[PDB]
Amino acid sequence: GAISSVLNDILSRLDKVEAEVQIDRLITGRLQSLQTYVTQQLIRAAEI
Amino acid sequence: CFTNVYADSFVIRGNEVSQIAPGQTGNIADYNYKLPDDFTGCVIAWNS
Repeated sequence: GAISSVLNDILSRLDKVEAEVQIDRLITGRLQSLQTYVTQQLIRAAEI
Repeated sequence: CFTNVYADSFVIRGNEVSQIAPGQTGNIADYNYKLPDDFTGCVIAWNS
């Protein structure tokens, strides 16, 4: 839901207030991709 | 209740008043009066 997936693109094109929330989306999304990976790994580790 | 309190006073050409608020960029906010992206308080402006 951000304007871009490239972090310095956002920081160059947008002002500190707007740029921050765009990065937040990327932080919230990426941190979801890690929790998904680690949950999938903890389940896959149990069958191993 | 407030722990320390300051009133800052100054005179602005109206079309730049949109630079007093946090983090924004432009002459007043870069060379005359910058307030931090992490401050609590209010901005009052009126014609004179």
